[PDB]
Amino acid sequence: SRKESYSIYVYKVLKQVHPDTGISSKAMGIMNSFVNDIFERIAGEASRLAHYNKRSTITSREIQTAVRLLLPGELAKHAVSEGTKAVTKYTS
Amino acid sequence: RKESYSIYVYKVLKQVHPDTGISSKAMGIMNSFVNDIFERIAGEASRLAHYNKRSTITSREIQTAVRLLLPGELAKHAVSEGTKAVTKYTS
Amino acid sequence: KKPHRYRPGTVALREIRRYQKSTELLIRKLPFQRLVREIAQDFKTDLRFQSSAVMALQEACEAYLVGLFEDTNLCAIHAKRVTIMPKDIQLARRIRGER
Amino acid sequence: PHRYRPGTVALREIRRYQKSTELLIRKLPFQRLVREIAQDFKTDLRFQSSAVMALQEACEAYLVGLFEDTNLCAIHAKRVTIMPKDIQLARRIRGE
Amino acid sequence: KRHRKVLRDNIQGITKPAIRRLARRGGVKRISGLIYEETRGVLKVFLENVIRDAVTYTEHAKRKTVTAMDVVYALKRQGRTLYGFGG
Amino acid sequence: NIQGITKPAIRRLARRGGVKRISGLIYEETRGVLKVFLENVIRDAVTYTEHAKRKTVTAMDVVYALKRQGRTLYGFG
Amino acid sequence: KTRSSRAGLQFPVGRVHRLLRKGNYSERVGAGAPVYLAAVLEYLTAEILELAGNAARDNKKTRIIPRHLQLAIRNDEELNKLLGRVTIAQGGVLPNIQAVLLPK
Amino acid sequence: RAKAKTRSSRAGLQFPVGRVHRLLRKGNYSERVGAGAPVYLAAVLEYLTAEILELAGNAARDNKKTRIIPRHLQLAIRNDEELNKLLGRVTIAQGGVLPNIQAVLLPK
DNA sequence: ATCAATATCCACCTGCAGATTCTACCAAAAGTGTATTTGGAAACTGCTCCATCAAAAGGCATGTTCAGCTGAATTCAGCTGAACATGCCTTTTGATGGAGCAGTTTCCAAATACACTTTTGGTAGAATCTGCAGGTGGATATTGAT
DNA sequence: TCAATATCCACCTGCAGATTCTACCAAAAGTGTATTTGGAAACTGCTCCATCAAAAGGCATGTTCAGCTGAATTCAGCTGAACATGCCTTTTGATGGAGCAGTTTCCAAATACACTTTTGGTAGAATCTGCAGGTGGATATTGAT
Ligand SMILES: [Cl-]
Ligand SMILES: [Cl-]
Ligand SMILES: [Cl-]
Ligand SMILES: [Cl-]
Ligand SMILES: [Mn+2]
Ligand SMILES: [Mn+2]
Ligand SMILES: [Mn+2]
Ligand SMILES: [Mn+2]
Ligand SMILES: [Mn+2]
Ligand SMILES: [Mn+2]
Ligand SMILES: [Mn+2]
Ligand SMILES: [Mn+2]
Ligand SMILES: [Mn+2]
Ligand SMILES: [Mn+2]
Repeated sequence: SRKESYSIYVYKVLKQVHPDTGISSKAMGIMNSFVNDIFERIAGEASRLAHYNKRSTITSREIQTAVRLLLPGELAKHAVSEGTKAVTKYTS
Repeated sequence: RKESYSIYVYKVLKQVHPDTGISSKAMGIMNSFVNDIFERIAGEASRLAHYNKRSTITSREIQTAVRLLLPGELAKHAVSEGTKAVTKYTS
Repeated sequence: KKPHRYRPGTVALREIRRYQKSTELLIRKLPFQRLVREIAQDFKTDLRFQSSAVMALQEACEAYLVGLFEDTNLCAIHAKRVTIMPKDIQLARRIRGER
Repeated sequence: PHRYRPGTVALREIRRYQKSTELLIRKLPFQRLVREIAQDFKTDLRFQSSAVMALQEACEAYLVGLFEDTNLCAIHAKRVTIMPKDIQLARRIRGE
Repeated sequence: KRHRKVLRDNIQGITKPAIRRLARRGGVKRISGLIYEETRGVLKVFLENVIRDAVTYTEHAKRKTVTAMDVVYALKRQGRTLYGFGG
Repeated sequence: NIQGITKPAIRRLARRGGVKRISGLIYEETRGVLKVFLENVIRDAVTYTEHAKRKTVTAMDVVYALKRQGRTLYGFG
Repeated sequence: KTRSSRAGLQFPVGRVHRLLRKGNYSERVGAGAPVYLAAVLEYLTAEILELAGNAARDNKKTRIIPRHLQLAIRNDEELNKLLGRVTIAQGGVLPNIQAVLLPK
Repeated sequence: RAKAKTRSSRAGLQFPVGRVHRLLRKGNYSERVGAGAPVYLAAVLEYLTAEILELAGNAARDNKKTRIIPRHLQLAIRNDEELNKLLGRVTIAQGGVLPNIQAVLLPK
């Protein structure tokens, strides 16, 4: 009986932003719901993007455009900044 | 090239109203309609298969998706037609 | 010394502050559960429920009703009333696209 | 000389425009507006004709529906005249 | 083989004071007497719609137990995404 | 350019919406509302345009924007 | 021999099958799935065209136009429900005036 | 063979790039997936998680609590215009609502 | 509570412009003949949770009383918004170039797929650890009074 | 101003829930080979954009007044506040066993691939439907009794 979740990563992030703060199990469940939800939205939009443009590959470009479509304003700008930085660091 | 459902829509139209035609705009709306419902049903079927850890979309997923997406009598008649069509096809 | 009495509305407002401060479910657990099971049984007999499934349904229902009461309240106030009435609910739901 | 009472011609116009389907905003100013708004998102843009027509059909459908809800809000308040607060109530309840 | 007492008229379990509490959280100060029955009808419809879809998923999965995920999926496909009940 | 959406046009839209009487303040309000709507849709449309590496907004760009905003449009595919 | 002919359909079973295979819906597609789907789509098309044809005939037109489609759809409770968040271009709206706005 | 380095570490991330890649592969989104796509996605998911947790932590401390509960998530989300927009059709279980009484309802 | 006068709506008309239907050519898509693999159903079986009940304590639902205050009904006029006439300018409609883009096609370097082998981060369960729920009690702030 | 009441605000500790610890192993990472694809280069028409021009009809403006909205006012009956009563919910735990998951096996059903046959998209020709205006009767409105 092995069940995967985003709990440990959410917790690592939590320790990054609020070092002396914890989180209840219920709240962690809401965070896991959140990550899965956004995963689905972004991946789905990217899939649609690739399809519309007759591409068989979802690339970081599709992810980025999906992010711009789905996220409001500054949230979108900040997210794009994080993703871009991560991809360029990964490439090096 | 550039695909549409126009000829099939026209065949159906000829079935239900033999002496009735259809404008270009109206045909465009019918094509939009068919693509829309296709996407709704196929998408729900995809999720149904995923939720149940199945790699195959079968007529059962289509049927369940139809039951989820269509209201009342439309759902019942659609289920009837799909089942009938699959039964006629199989033999 | 005539007994104490708060004027109509004071306790209501107090209750608003109280329940907007908190998060506990406002419908009784067991009666809601009975409701869910009755309704589900009229779709398929002999169904069972995960505990968290019924709790999920209750969270969804109460969130839905609370939001509906917000919109209903706005409709009542729009009509220069302070009392919500069925027509307020019906307007809110008509504009929501529920009706 | 003849004069219709306030409301008679309004009702006539309602019947007239609910009977028909033609676009109700003028083509050129709408197009001008669309290009102006678009410029603040991306430079050097062009538009397909049908893209502008698509935007106009969508916009007019949106406004007509909003006016339906707005009207319901006005009537709710025992008025027959729509006011900005009616629009604002409708848009708040829509989740806009 | 020892079934529960048959469930009937349970919508009345959504009591007047419960509906009042929900309305209070919704910011409502005063409530017409006819609201309560109205609320019940509305709630029942909502519940019916959700549970119908939920049960459909349950039936598709060939299960006899409605799961939290069945409900979550029903809600999601009804545009009322619920957080907290996955896994 | 928003003032190009004239008072009689807004009146015609309201008539189709079933409105019999109209406050003078409606028109400006309507314009603001229209602008917001347009902005949102167009913002998404152009995003699609940019993803396709095009300089021309297509009918499909608009249709996809509208669809993803829950305002599905038939007739322009 | 075509699959549509074997299924008693006008809508294209082969095309629907290909669109399912290439739509990134699932890794595999059963043989009956595109038949069922094509049948459902054809049914709904037939229902809408039936009513729209009627509206066209009332308007003494031999051709169905978007207006007739809108009239057909909005005047049918279940079709209107199915297409609740859909805009039919050049469809207009149903004639409808609130009673309070009328004289007397 | 070279010593194992994880893609998350290579990308400077906390969220799991490998896992995200697998989920993209098996979610039937496309036939092929670029090397940068799961990195980008993981980075975005991580960032958004960070923004919500930041605000929720703030609320928790405002309430003199050291542990984040659903209430804090709801406060954080609804009091932030863009998060509120993003999660506009989402229910936070045990979140409650923002305190808000219409002015006309208050005594004179 | 009808009438006479008047204005607008709504079929119905014809002629012919143009929108739709018909046609024919031809890549592209579906079909087909075979071969081969595999997803998932069937049959098990273990072992979680789920259904139902039980007791007891007290939180909360119900029914009652009654009066404050709200919704509903009504009155009235000021000023807004409708209707209509008038004449100006913005949009519509049409012509003409041509520059900018879409939209295609070819071919390798680069990217991704996927299998095998190997390693480690992630998980479940156990062991620690510790907020905060309630329980207490007093300060402070609000309320409604006669 | 007070009496009455509710809410606010520290303070306290124990234990239910949260975090950390441990160690096995599922799945990610390294590596190598096979297969797909992105883009730079070189094209070709084809939609738009820019520009010019006339003229039509839609809009802007000003006037008059009808009637709608908002304010003021009055009242009766409904809903909120308070209280007793006692029901049934909540909490905690027992007892069976229904029904999920977990494994293993093996065909019916699906994919793969090479090649032919059939079909649907496209643009111009051939048909034939609407529509642009114009008529006359139906219908509806207005002002006067
Ligand atoms: Cl099948
Ligand atoms: Cl009412
Ligand atoms: Cl206003
Ligand atoms: Cl990539
Ligand atoms: Mn029953
Ligand atoms: Mn197998
Ligand atoms: Mn009042
Ligand atoms: Mn006057
Ligand atoms: Mn390790
Ligand atoms: Mn406490
Ligand atoms: Mn192993
Ligand atoms: Mn082979
Ligand atoms: Mn053919
Ligand atoms: Mn005419």
